[PDB]
Amino acid sequence: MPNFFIDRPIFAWVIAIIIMLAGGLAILKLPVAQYPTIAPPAVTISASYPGADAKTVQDTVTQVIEQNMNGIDNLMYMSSNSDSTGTVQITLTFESGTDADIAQVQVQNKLQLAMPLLPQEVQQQGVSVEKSSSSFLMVVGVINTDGTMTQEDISDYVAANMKDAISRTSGVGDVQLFGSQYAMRIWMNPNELNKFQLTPVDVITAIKAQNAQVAAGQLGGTPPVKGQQLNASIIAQTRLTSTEEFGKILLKVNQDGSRVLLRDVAKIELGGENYDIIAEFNGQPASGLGIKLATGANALDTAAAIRAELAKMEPFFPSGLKIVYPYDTTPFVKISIHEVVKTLVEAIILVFLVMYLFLQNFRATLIPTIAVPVVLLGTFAVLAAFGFSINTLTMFGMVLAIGLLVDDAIVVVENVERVMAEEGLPPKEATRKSMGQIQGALVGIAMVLSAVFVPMAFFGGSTGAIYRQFSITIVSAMALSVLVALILTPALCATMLKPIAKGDHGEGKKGFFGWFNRMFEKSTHHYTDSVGGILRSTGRYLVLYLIIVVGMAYLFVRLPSSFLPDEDQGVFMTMVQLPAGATQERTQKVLNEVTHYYLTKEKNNVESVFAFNGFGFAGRGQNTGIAFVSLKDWADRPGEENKVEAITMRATRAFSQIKDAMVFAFNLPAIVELGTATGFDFELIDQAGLGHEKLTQARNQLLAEAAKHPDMLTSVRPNGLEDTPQFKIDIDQEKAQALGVSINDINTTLGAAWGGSYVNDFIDRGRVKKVYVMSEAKYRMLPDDIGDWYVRAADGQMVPFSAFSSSRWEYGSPRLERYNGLPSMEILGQAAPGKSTGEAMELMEQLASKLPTGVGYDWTGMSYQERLSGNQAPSLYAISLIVVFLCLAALYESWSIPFSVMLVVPLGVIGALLAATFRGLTNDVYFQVGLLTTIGLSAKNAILIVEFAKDLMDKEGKGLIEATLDAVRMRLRPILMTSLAFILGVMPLVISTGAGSGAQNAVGTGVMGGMVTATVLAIFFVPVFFVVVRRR
Amino acid sequence: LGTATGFDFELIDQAGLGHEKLTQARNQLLAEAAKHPDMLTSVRPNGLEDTPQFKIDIDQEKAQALGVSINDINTTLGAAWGGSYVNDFIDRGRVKKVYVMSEAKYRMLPDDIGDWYVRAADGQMVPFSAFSSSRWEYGSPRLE
Amino acid sequence: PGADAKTVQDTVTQVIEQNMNGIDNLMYMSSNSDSTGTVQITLTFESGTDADIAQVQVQNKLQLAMPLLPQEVQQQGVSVEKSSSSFLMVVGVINT
Amino acid sequence: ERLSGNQAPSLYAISLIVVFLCLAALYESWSIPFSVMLVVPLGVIGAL
Repeated sequence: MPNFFIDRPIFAWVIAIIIMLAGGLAILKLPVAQYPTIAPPAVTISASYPGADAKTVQDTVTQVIEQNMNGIDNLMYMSSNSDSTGTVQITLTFESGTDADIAQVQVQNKLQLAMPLLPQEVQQQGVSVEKSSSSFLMVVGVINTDGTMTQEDISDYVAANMKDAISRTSGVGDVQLFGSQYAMRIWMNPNELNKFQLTPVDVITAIKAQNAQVAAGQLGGTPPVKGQQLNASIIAQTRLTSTEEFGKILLKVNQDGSRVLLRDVAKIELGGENYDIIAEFNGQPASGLGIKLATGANALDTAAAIRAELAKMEPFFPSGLKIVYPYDTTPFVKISIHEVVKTLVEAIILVFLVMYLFLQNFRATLIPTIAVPVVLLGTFAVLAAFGFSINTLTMFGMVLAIGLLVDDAIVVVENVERVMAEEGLPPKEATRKSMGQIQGALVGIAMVLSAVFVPMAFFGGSTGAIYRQFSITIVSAMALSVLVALILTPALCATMLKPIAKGDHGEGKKGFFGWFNRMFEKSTHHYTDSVGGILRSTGRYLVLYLIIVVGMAYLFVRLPSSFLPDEDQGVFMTMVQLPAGATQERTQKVLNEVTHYYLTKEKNNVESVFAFNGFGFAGRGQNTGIAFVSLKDWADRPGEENKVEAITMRATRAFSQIKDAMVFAFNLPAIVELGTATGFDFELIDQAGLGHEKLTQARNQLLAEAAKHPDMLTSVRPNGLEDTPQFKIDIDQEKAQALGVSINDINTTLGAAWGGSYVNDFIDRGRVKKVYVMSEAKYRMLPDDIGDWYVRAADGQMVPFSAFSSSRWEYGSPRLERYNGLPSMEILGQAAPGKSTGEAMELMEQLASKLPTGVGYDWTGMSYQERLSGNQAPSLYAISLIVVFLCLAALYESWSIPFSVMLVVPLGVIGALLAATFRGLTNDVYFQVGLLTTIGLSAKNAILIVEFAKDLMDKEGKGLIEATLDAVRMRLRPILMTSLAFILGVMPLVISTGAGSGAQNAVGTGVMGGMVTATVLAIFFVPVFFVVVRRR
Repeated sequence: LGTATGFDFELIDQAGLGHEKLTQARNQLLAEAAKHPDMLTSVRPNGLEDTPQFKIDIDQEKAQALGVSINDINTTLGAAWGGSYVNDFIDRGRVKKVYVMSEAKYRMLPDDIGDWYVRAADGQMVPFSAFSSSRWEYGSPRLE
Repeated sequence: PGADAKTVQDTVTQVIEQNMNGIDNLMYMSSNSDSTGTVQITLTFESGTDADIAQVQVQNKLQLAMPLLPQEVQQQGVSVEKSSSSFLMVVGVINT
Repeated sequence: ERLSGNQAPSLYAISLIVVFLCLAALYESWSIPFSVMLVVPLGVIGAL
């Protein structure tokens, strides 16, 4: 093939232009995103029961739904929680690669077999079923700068004049609002209600009667009498539309003839669906949205498009309204885009300076300046053909292939330039001999480099998806690289290079260009003499190779293995956890303090604080909170003390003075949609009918026995909440019957007043919203306000709860959890420093086996991936060893000559571990994938050294040490040009600081140090291996 | 696809403006478009125009005073003049619906409302005139 | 049965519409509420969208409102068909 | 149409460029293609 295109230089230019057309076409239209879909796909059912205790939500919604979640494909596990805000969240998680669409449908179908069995109050609130494994594209906030709009008002406006437009933008798939649209709110007053002998039942009945949309038919409708001229609709009651209309609802006519109006017993006012979340932005009332990225959509397109949408609307907002953007991925996506290209461009210049230093002409330097572009651009068309996206993982999978894409251009031009200066052939025929010496080896270089990266695309779980991103990007660029080294680069070597005379080693040049050729010719002389002097006692230099193998193995087992490094993303979280019982008002104080501190002590780094008094991550509740700190650009936050980690430490430390509470800051894990990070994830399970209490006691035993082994387990803790005092009102059924009081009237008097009640709908500026009845806070705050409420008996008398009820305080759960349909408590922790997570697990399991009879366990989340993915690495890379072995035996037609190539692996890796352990890095995914590219070039250099030394024996009749010392001479200059352009091209990634430094340093330090050793040592060890093997 | 040629415009109430106002605003555009016949021909709406409607308003205070249920009133009216599906029956061994409606004779003119009575709690028959009142108004036969 | 255009919109259409979000490849949604008591809501999608997957997602979101629709409407059947096809033939039936 | 008006000048532009590269591929020349590429109007004019 190379010869076909040497003589057709335009046909090969046509093909390389089309690879660039198909690959440039592939960049414009392909989805950009920070990552792809790594998390196993989950479906969440969510349901609300206004006014319900955690037990009620579980015993009338959760369990019902759960008991119907079977007969579903690829279901890994199901966890659910039932809190005391009346909310139920059931997450069903599935096998990796399950169809997110098919899973949602099957769930929905089984859910809907229980909908008829759910309470009506729950049905009316909406039992939603979304796809939960995605994560936030951006976050809009909305403030009013005149300060004339409750969060209620702003939320309504956002609900009525923003939310849909954004959710109809091209590429959006989910939008969540930080509030509700307005709700007509009747705030009952019990003093009045008793005055006129009325309960909240009368109110609710009036509202449903006087706020109604009645269908009344038509005058002159089908079927018609003959001779009819009029056809008109009959119109009757229409839903009320104003607080004024609502207040004018007639509840009762007095005996004298006076009217009892709704406004006579309650306070009508537009308000919210619920008041559980106060969301302040820099301590101002706010609303906003939590947008999400659609499956396979261009983050850049969508994100920009919204910003232009909001922009389109800003003229028309009410006075004061201001849109804010306290989070966006778009900057960090443009950053990573900018960072990878500004590393591939400096790699074309660093190969320009490297090529020009040895080959000393600009004609040769234009072939790798042209060759890498093609393989880069055209890998995108091969990734598009396989449905991959432009993501940090695929983008850094292309800077990690530089060593292999650049060697594929150096080995073609250097061998052409070498055959011309040693034999004296013209450019057109020296390329034919140069490319005959590396035709079958390059096809063998690719079949081997397949069997190295491809077994990693078969890894399982979330990890196996991360690996499937590099594995296909690299293999794609490399299969396109080896094809570019057989179509375009020999056509280029044959028409752009000028002749060199036989023997001219540039030793007759003056200036700086004379000195280097005379110092390198002797440097070639001194090296080939070393290899000789090394050959003398190869039995000595095989004993030193075993020190590299125990030094690596010793280094492999002491280097800690992480997942993916934490970046500074301009944003981070602080959690506020007041204790059990703490009113919203208290939690606000602490929250206002968190915002204050961030707006003074860190004014230079802090851009904004989005304070959410209502929900944390332990749960929702009046005692929890989350503050969202958005930092200024990384440009205005220079240094270490002005980057997230530093700021969080300062924070955690500064807040420890807070006495009546728990305030912690921390940083967002890299993959937000997985959290993971490290540690383990334990579930304690009531596998008999034991009970909440007993499961708690049993959870206690484990928590105490775990705190007595701090050597292995640190931070062993629960994730759920602790029992809280509750007020129980017990109805004496016999006393109620005796007085003529309905249990249903009693029950709704109580829950309507203290819990709230959705009654029906109304029209508010021509949109349908809900109407709710609740007591005005005055009479629903203390256990003694129950004496203010009365319930009307059949004889028509008003009766106080004290006449049929009694009360007492008790304890109960504010958050009942269930794991795979059984009661559970989820325990979180981490391995004490030094030990591995896996052995920490075995301790937990041992500890748990001791816990009382009935109490099972299991592992979820992370701990379920690893327990399902630990045996993969030794058996998949075993297959890798075997297939590359069969690829090398295929290239050298020998079951033994492969081994000489197969013995180069440690030489790079040892240096990679070294460079890693020195700097303070970890065995993370960027390390392991950088190892497979470091091994890929150190063995491709061994393939061309063993091919050049076995070709000298096979078709020229040279001896053993002759062919070895002759081949290592030919293959010296290319190994040096490659590894110099690759250590210097990777250098700015090793000294990389600021935005994106986790991913740059994790590839940089592992590739720079593993390339120092895969070139300095290999050159001395790959001739030894070829001799010890060829002689054995 | 229909398509053929021309254009397809949607005028949208992007505040809580109202049916009427959106209509007026639609009118302005339709008139200003008929003053440029050089560019735009046949500029027109696709929906329908407001039609007179008969509104029966129930005096809740008068109904309560007489002991007449709003639900009884409401279904007396809609069952009679609108129709009502009640339940199913078997017709030659297949299940079909059962509907109740007034015979056209008494559901054709606004004056046939005086023929309909609603029974109060005391057990008396009460005409709509004793708790209702009516008037003609305009409304949309097709809200888009 | 028996409803004025306003009633059909304020008790059926808007309810259903307010639940038609979180759906893939949705181009636009138009709907009409007439005085025959009928409601038609057309959701149109990107070209090449899966006619099966689109129907399912709609149905799923529709059904989160079914509990909030009037009983008179539920009993009549809230159907969800694929509307972009066209007539193969038309049979008529007379008695001579 | 508001979502499909820019397509024709840029898609047939790609068409010009790829056939140009196909003709340069057949005659091994970056200039001999143009002699083939200049026949388009001769038919089209008659079609109009």
